[PDB]
Amino acid sequence: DLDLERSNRQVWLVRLPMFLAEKWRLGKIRINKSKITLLLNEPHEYDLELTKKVVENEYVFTEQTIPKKTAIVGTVCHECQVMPYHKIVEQRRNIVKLNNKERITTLDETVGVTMSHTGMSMRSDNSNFLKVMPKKEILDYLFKLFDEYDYWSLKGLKERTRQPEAHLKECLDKVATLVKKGPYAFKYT
Amino acid sequence: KDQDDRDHFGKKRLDLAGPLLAQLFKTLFKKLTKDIFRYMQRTVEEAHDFNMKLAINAKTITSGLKYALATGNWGSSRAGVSQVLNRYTYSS
DNA sequence: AAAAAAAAAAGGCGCGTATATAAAATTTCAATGTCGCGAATTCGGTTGTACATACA
DNA sequence: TGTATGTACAACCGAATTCGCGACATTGAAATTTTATATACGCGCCTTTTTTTTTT
Repeated sequence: DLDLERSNRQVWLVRLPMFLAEKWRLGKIRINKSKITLLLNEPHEYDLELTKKVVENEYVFTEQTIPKKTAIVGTVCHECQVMPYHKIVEQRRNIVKLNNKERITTLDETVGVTMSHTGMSMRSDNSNFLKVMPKKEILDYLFKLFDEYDYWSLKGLKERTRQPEAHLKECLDKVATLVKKGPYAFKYT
Repeated sequence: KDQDDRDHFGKKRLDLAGPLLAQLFKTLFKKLTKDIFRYMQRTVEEAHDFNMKLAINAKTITSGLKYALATGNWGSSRAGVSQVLNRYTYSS
C-alpha cells in the first residue's frame, strides 16, 4: 500500500563537514547568477557549490514480511556540498587535526597501601552481587487432599500438609490409590 | 608488470617487543576472560558465594609472560625470540 | 533570650566465637537402586510374463 | 475363431521386533540441633545520655 506524497518535492541533499552537521543534530540562500551563496542564520557565510547539477533515480521517502507506513516525499532536485569565516574555518580544520586521548594513571601511592587492598582487606561482602505426625490427622488430611485432588501428589502432599513424610505416605498408602507407575505417576487418587 | 619481489625490504615489518607482548598479552587475556566466566558460571549454577580472589587467578598472566620470556617459547609455535643478553664487551 | 526538638554517641548487653559433657529430633545428604528412549533386526506376499493348453 | 486356464520364475518392498542411558526415589547416615559453666575476647544491638540543632 505504498503511498506517493509528491515524489516531486525538489530537494537538495548536501554533504557537510563535521562541525556544522554536529551543529545540525536556518539560513538564507543568496543565489548569485551562477555563484550561488547562502547567508546562514547567526553563523558564517557559506556559499553554494554545485556538487552535482542533475540528480536522478534518487528520491526521498519516509517510514512509520511486515510493511510499514511509507510515503514518497520527492525527487532530489540537485546535489550540493559546502564551501565553509574562512580562515577560522580553515584554522579549526587544521586545529581539528590535533586530537588526543588519555594515557595511563600510574598509582602514586606507595605500594603497601595500593597492594594491601587487593589481598586481604579484611572487609568482605561490601557489595550485594549474587549474594544468593498423628496417624489420625495424617489420614484425614490425606483423604481430604485425595478428595480435594485425585492427583494428590505425595511430595506435594508432604510439602502442603507439612507433616512427617512417613506418616503421610502411610495415610496415602491405604486412604489413597498408591500409584507409582502409569501416566498419572505420583498421583494418589 | 613484473612478478613481485617478495623480498623488497619495505614489505617487511619488525614485530619488536611492543607488538610481540601485545600478541602474548592479548591471547593470555582471553585465558583470563574465559576462566572467570567459567567460575562465575559455576558459583551461580551452584549458588556459591561470589568471591573475587578465587574469581580471578592472577598467575594466568604473570606466570604466562614470566615463562614466555624465560624461554623464547611463545605460546609453543615459536622459539628463538628471547635470549640471555650478551655482555661480553660493550659492542657485543 | 529561651524553649523545644532533633541527632550522635556512648555503654552494656546477649551467646552467634571455645570446650566438655549428656540427652533427642530434624535436615540434609550420599550411595546405590528401578523406570522409560531411541536404534537394531529379519520374513514372506505381490506382480508379469510364458507356456502349455482346452472349452465356447 | 476368440477365449479360459494352470503354472513360473524372477526382482520389489515394509513390517514388525528388542537392545541400554537419565530421572529420581531409595534408605543410609552425619550434621545440626539445645542446655549448663568458667574463661575473653569481639561480632552487633539494645536504651540511655548527651549533644546539637531548630524555632519562637
